Amino acid sequence: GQAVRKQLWDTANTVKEKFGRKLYESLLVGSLPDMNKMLDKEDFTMMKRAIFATQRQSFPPVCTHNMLDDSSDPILTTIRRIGLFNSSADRVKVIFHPEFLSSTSPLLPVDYEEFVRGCHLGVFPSY
Amino acid sequence: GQAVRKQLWDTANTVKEKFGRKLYESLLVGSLPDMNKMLDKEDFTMMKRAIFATQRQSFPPVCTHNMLDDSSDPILTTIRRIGLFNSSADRVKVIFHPEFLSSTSPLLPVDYEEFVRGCHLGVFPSY
Amino acid sequence: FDLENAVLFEVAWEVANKVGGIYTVLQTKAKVTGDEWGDNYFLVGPYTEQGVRTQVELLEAPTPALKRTLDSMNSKGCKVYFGRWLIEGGPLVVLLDVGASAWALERWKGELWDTCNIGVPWYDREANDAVLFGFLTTWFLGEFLAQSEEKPHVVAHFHEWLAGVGLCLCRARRLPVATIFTTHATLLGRYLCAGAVDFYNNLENFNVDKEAGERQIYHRYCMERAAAHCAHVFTTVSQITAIEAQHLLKRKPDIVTPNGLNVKKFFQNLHAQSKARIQEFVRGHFYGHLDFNLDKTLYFFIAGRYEFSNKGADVFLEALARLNYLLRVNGSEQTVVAFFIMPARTNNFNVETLKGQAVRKQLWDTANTVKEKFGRKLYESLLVGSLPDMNKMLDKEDFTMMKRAIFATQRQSFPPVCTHNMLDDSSDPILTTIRRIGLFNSSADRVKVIFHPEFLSSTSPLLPVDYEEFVRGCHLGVFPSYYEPWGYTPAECTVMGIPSISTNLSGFGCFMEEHIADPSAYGIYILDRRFRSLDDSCSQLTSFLYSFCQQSRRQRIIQRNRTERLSDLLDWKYLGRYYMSARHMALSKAFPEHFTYEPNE
Amino acid sequence: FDLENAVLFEVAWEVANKVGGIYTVLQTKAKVTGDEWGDNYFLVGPYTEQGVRTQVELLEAPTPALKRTLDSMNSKGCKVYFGRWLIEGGPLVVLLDVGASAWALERWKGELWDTCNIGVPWYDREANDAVLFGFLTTWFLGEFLAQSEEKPHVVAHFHEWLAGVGLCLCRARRLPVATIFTTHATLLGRYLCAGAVDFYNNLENFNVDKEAGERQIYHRYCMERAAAHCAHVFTTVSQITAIEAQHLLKRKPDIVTPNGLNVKKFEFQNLHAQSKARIQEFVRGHFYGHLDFNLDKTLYFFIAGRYEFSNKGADVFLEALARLNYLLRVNGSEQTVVAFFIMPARTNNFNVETLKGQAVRKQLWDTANTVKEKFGRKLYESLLVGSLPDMNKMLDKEDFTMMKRAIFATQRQSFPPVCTHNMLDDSSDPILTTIRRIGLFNSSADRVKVIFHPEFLSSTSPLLPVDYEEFVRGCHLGVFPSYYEPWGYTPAECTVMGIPSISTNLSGFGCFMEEHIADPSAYGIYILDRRFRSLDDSCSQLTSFLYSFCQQSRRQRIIQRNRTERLSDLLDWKYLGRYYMSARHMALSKAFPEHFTYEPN
Amino acid sequence: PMTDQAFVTLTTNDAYAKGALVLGSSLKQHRTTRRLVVLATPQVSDSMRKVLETVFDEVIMVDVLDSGDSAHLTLMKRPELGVTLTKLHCWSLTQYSKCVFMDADTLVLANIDDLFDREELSAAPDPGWPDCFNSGVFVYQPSVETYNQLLHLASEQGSFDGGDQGILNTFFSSWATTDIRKHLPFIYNLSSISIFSYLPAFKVFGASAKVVHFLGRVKPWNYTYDPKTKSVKSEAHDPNMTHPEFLILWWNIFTTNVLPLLQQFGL
Repeated sequence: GQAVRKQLWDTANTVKEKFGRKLYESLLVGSLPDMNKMLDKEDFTMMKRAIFATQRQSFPPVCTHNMLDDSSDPILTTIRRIGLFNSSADRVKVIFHPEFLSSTSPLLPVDYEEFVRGCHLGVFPSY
Repeated sequence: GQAVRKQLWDTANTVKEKFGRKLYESLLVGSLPDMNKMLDKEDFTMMKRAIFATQRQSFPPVCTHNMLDDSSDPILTTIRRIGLFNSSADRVKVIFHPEFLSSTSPLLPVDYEEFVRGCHLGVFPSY
Repeated sequence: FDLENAVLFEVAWEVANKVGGIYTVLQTKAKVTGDEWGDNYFLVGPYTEQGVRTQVELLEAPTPALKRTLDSMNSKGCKVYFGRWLIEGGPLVVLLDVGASAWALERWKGELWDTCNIGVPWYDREANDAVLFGFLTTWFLGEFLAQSEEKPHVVAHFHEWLAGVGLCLCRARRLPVATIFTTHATLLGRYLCAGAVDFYNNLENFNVDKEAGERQIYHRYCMERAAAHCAHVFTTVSQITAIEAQHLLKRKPDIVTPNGLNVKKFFQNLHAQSKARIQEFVRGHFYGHLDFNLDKTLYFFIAGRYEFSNKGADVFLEALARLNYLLRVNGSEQTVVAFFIMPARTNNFNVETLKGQAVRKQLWDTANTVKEKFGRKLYESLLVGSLPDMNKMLDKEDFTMMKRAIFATQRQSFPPVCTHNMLDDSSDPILTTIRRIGLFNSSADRVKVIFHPEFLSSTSPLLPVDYEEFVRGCHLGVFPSYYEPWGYTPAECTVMGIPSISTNLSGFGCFMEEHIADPSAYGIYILDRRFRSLDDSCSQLTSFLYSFCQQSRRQRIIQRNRTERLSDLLDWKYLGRYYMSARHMALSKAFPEHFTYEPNE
Repeated sequence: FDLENAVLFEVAWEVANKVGGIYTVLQTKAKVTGDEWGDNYFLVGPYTEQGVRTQVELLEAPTPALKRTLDSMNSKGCKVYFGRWLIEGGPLVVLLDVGASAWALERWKGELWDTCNIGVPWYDREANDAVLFGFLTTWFLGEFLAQSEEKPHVVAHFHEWLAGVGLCLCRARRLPVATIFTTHATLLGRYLCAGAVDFYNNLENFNVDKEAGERQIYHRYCMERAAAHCAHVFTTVSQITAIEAQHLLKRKPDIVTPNGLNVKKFEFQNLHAQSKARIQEFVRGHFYGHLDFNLDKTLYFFIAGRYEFSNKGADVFLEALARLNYLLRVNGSEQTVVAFFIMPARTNNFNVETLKGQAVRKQLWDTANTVKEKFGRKLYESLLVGSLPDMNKMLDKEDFTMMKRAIFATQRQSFPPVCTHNMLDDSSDPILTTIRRIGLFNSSADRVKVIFHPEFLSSTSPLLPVDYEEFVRGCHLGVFPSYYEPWGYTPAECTVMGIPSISTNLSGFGCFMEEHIADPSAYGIYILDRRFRSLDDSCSQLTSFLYSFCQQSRRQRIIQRNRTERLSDLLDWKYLGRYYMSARHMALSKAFPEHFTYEPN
Repeated sequence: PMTDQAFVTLTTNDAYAKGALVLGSSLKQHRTTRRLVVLATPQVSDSMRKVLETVFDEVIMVDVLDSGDSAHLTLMKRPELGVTLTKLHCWSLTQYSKCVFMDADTLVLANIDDLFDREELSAAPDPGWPDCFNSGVFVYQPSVETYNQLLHLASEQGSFDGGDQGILNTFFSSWATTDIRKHLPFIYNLSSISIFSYLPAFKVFGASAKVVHFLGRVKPWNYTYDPKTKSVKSEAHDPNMTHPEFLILWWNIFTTNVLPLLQQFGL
């Protein structure tokens, strides 16, 4: 999933740069950009691959790291039981990240401090 | 002239970045960008102003520097006599830079060696 | 050059499915061949569900001729799909399905026996599937010619033994097709090089029929030899492959068509940034044993699959030990760091390696925080007009952070040779050799070996560096391979500024020798394993490595820049000419009368 | 409350051309009025070539009825254009040209005299232009009604004095369109304030006719008063403007419609800090060598808008600053007040001293960063070896000299300049004269430092290249002790941003805030009661406000800022949309009530 | 509505204020869409500067004796060029993207908003040396840079004629050869000396005159007008009076549309 996000971003950058050049050339001539002529045939093949990449039928995962024992995990067992499988219909999607968040990790590069700062609310109910 | 080039490049960057985001967002949903909708009304105004800046009917100057003594200048007198006034019709455009090319200078901020490397040919009909 | 009514059909097993390196070749050949053959460029290939889903767009036939052809085949109990491969140049791909035609495999095998007397055993999947592919490709070509009433002239460039069945059948059906076969690597060559003690010199001595039979790969051999004999033009990837082909496949390559690489890999700024990142990794890995000067330090690397014999990593490892001895005995400030980036069974980053990178992080963080604080205090002091009191600028608060940082650095144990803890350590050829050679990264050693068992990737926690970026940092790349048909890895290096030592047994090396009279000046050193003994070759490598080491900064810069100019020789633009010749020669060999089908050479 | 067939035509001189603040109102009113009137929202405004290209995309008529109207107008020697303004809400705009004055002299003007017994002098451009505009608008709407199926409800909203000629004619020609006339300012009011000694209290006493005549502005006044009398519903921007209208125009406003702004201006507490940093950098630069003031304790107060000494009550602010200086001096405070007067004047480029000071700040920063970087490298290298930093030796001789030059460049010299740009007339500048008299000369002893920037702050400018909005966000407080401001566009912007802003009873925004907020002070908008106090007592009141702000706790000030961010909703078009909708409904009710009658809100 | 573009003019005294009043009036009569911004030296009386305040949109004040003025240092180098340095302040008017400068001894005969079509320093070929541009009427574009360069030239090399024409011709030498679009038709800046010196052309191309420029020592305001006869004081041959309409059309415009404005403000 993170790799496809990378691919989509990379495709965006390649097409964006090409648009940049063509727009800059067109603006220099003194003509407003001709939409539908900006994108070259290669750019369509690049983007068509990207759109093909961003296709899934399986509902998005509820746990970023694979569990040693998925059945055992109390959090994961409940995520199933409660009826949160992160379906398209669900308005609440649960992402259980088992590893202590670290800067080094490819997914969510933020350190615990920065991830805490990003979140809107911190729900910590404690017995 | 150099400033307008800068403005057009900056504008192209701003529009490029906005296209970048909109393309990335469009790709993330799984659809090839709808080209007409990519550019917002806000940019159409920025780009329209940019193409308004480009508009000129006056031929680009034959020198790059305002000369303290203009009329005397042998090069300029000859350029006028020869008829190379950088007219639209002319295939030969003469640009006289009366200062040693320097890193400090705003235009062509390349030192002599780098400028020499860029040119296709060097004509030195020394007497 | 009269290709108006010629149709190019580059039958291949890797047309959509990335089985191997051949895949990169096709994906890169497609752009240039695209211009030459226009929309007549078709890449017949095997059908993979994953392939069509991600890389193949589905479109309708551009010319009606094929619509009938695809329809007839689709209606006859077979599945064929036409689409645009979404790779650069948008080459139209007809993907035959080798699962859907399973029903007729027994029929196809029967025909093969009568036609080419090449049985394929029941067990082998790679060939059984190839026979299906070959028969289906022959069928496609036959159907195309039949349904297209104005009959064109078709040139079918089969690119491996897997597509070889097609050429055999096509020639026998006597379809009006100019057929080119290509052996990207001789089948027997891979088995013989590892299996036999002296594969290269005994090439003449080896009896192919005997040898292949012994390895139970005979059917696969027979098909590859049959295709070569049958093919109107037989081509090979490299001159070294040609030598193998003459003595093993038994038909001399008509043309040598090198597997060039599209130069979209493409500078000094990038080199510097990459070297800095590499330097930071080194700083981290050595964890307080950083007694060497890093500015003088040189990085050498070997990449590819983890083949000890094939990539001749033993030569590099022995030669590093000799370089160590020479550097230590002579006066050396310069220290060599050799990075063996070869895939292995890694479990996780070794404790020391991970910890080492963390201390680099800590020292960087501590230094940055103190630096920032000093900067602010300096700026404030300068604003007042008072020259900074150096002693006062660092607070007691800083001297605690820095003291902790210095306390972290202290280590006793020499930095590890391998970055990842291996699942199996004893067996690992690289590690065994490192131990034998004596390179334990001891303080005294001038050559320090860092074996990275995982292909360098952005994902990796220690080093989020892509192979490309790491390559751009290292000073030299050493690839003393024994059996590389075309070193893809050395070619990539050369396209990047990096000077690369290659062998006279590698495709890239032999190709460079053939194309440049004085190889050394341009940064590609050609270690001669072909006529030299193993030990003498090692000594030759040591000499090369030492020569590179004993090179002043400015001279090294020249070497690397000369390497960048050798990029054009590898690029498909130039290198496309060799295949274009092969097609034109194929067109000339068969149906000679028609059009302008005559060979210049 | 349903407008079945009503068509809204907001007629104004600033519909596409940014002459004045009215233009911002329309550009901002357009979105909300867009929703209420749908596609029946038409803006009638002057054609400007530059305006049309940058802001307007030309369009074709939505309505066949409209097409007829456009064609008829085009036919009879008028060059009306129709298009979509690219501002939010995409309103349809009919931009008629005032350059098509084919018969305006002695035909249109002639007609006006017969109809309204009013004449326009040859010399006045604005009045002459307005007669052209007014006659054309009256013609357009009259023609539209005639050519289309008769819409009993069409609502024409005239938004300024010079659009009011149209309203006079429309009602006089007995056309059924409902007319709303809105005076964003009183024409006579602007001249009478400043021009007379005591405009505000003597409002009732003034013989408007005499005063108007005396100023050779009589024609303009007559037009404004005529429009007011003519409109069925008369609106005014503020309650203070209403009081002026009651006496000057001799007509009470039927409804008072406050101007509004967008809420699109903006944790998002970065901006106060980021902007303050940018501001703080300028201060450091400007005051180099006199930097004994605590730069975290320093508070920045600003007055902006156009340049009017009396109207924006810059004199009151300056006098109050002198009193604040005395208070801060007598009772020792770490806090220092820096007052920025960002009022545009005609001046030369940045003063030598100011530019040099900024350059010295740049040099000091550059020196600090370079020395910081070198410390960074040496510290990092020292830590990596595993040794103490040794701070004494970390800085090299080379940096010691660079810093020595830096400390020399920051020589105290003379007291820092009061004005960033040297004024064309420094001697007579109303601000500079007062600053000198009051005694604020940026002396080392003074706790109040005045920096007058006579150019509108812009990104292009070399020194403080900060856009007005960003500068406003950085300042702690904004002081706008306005005397005549009909509506405070400047104070309004500040409050929407969350900057606490002094306003006055005499300012329209001030009066509005008093009416809508029970305690002005608590929500961070201070009200000065300049209407019911003498000038000196008002100054003393401002000093009290300024001093209170200065003596606010850091935490208290933070709270105050956050409170202001709630007051944005009072000025948002969503809420203020109610007042104009009321005016429009009242218009329909006043004349021809039978079709649509709505009871008062 | 064209707030971006202006006709500029320079009044150095009350005498040249009457000229400016007539020019301004003539631009209004021919229905310019563009703002008429005068420039007045301190020398123009307060009472006159109210009349100039009525007719002309912005009487921007330029004084080269004030030490705050941008040209003051230059004036100390070139004390003979006070008038010229004042005129050159036309380039300081950066509130406008393009302007037409017109000397106060010009009179407009038809709408010339098409002058705004032309680019920087498009001026009529000067009578006499036809390689210099009569700086009476020149389209031009305001700029601080251009202005500073002009002041530099004024200090460094001054002017050949010790006047605006010289300082402008040296700086914009390109006009003579570079482009013909920069040449304005003589009818846009018709010096009367042309009607006198070369009457035959005027007879043929004079009808089309768009701007008349009153050259020679005796300016239009100096003449005596008897409205009863509608005839100017007739001297011996004066260039202006070669055409008894161009000057008559000055005097009429004055009498009709200025004496009213003048009397109101106390002249």
